[PDB]
Amino acid sequence: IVEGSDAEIGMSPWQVMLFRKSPQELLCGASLISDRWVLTAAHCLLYPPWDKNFTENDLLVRIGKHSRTRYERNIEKISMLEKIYIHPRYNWRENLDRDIALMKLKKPVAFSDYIHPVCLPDRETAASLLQAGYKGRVTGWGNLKETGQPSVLQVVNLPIVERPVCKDSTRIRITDNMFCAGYKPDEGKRGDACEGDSGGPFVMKSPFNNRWYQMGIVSWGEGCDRDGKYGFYTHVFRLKKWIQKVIDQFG
Amino acid sequence: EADCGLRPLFEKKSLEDKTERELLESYID
Amino acid sequence: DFEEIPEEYL
Ligand SMILES: Nc1cc(CNC(=O)[C@@H]2CCCN2C(=O)[C@H](N)Cc2ccccc2)ccn1
Ligand SMILES: *[C@@H]1O[C@H](CO)[C@@H](O)[C@H](O)[C@H]1NC(C)=O
Ligand code: NA
Ligand code: NA
Repeated sequence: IVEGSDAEIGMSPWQVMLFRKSPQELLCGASLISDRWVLTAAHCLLYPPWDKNFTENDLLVRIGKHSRTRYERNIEKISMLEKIYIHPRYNWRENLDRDIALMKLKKPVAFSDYIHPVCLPDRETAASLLQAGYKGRVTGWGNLKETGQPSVLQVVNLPIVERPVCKDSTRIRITDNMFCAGYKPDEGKRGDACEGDSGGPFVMKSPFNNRWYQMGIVSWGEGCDRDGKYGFYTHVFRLKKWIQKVIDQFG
Repeated sequence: EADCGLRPLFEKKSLEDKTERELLESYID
Repeated sequence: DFEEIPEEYL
C-alpha cells in the first residue's frame, strides 16, 4: 500500500495473508468471508506468464495478523487449505477479467477480537455504494512504493472513479467485472495498492446498516500511485453468483 | 454470517476507527 | 524476512 497508514488493532479482522510454505514468504492478501471460506484474486494462485500455479499443499493462510513478518503468538491463526476454486472464465491471458478465487479451509477458524468475517454485498448495497466519488478502504502488506515493505498492515481510503476516466487511463481493456479507484492528479491526495497487496479487500461501510461489505479485490494497476493511473479491483457483486454456486456446491 | 461486517473492537463496542468518518462523508446519497 | 512459524503448520 502506497501513501497509507498503519492499521489500528482489529481494524480489518477479515484480513488474510496467503503464505507460501517453502520458501516461507508472503504471496498475497485475501479476506475471510465465513469460518471456512477465504476470498482472493485468481492471479494470486494462477498466473502462467510468471509460472505461477499453486496447489493447496503449497500454501497456508494466516488470519488475525497485524505484523507482516512476526509470528503473532496467541493472536493469529494458521489454516491449511482443503481446496482452491478459480473462476472458470478467469482471463489470465489478457486483462485479468474475472480475477477471483475461493479457498476452503481444512477446518473452521475460531473467531476472536482479531478474526471476523466481512459481508459480501447484495445487489442493492452494490447499487447504492458503487458510485463515483464514494470511498472504500484497501488493506495489505504489499510494497510501500513502486520501486520497502511495511512492519504492520497498511490501510488507505480511496474514491471510486468514473468508468470513462478508468478506461481513458490505460490501454488495457476494462470490463464490467472491474472498477477502479484512486485520486486524480488535481485532487492532491494520494494512495494506491501495489505489488503484494493482490487479493486483499476493498471494503465499504454501509451507512444504512453500519456493516462492512467487500466490494472489490485488489487486482491490477500500472505501477503504484502514479499520477493519472488508478488501481483496478475485481467487482465482487458482479461475480457473486459464482461465489454462491461454489459455496452451495462444496460447502 | 448474520454477524458479518461488525468488528469486535469497533462496531460491536460502538467505537469508531480513526478514518471511517472519511468514508461516511463521501456517501452523499 | 519472516519469523519461523510452528512446525505443526508445516
Ligand atoms: N493496484 C495495483 C495492484 C497490483 C497487483 N496486481 C498485479 O501485480 C497484477 C498481477 C499480474 C500483473 N499485474 C499487474 O497489475 C500489471 N502491472 C498490469 C497487468 C494487468 C492485467 C494483465 C496483465 C498485466 C499491482 C500494482 N498496482
Ligand atoms: C495448473 O496446475 C494444474 C495441475 O496442478 C493443471 O491441471 C493445470 O492445467 C495447470 N495450468 C492452468 C490451469 O493453466
Ligand atoms: Na483507454
Ligand atoms: Na494514481
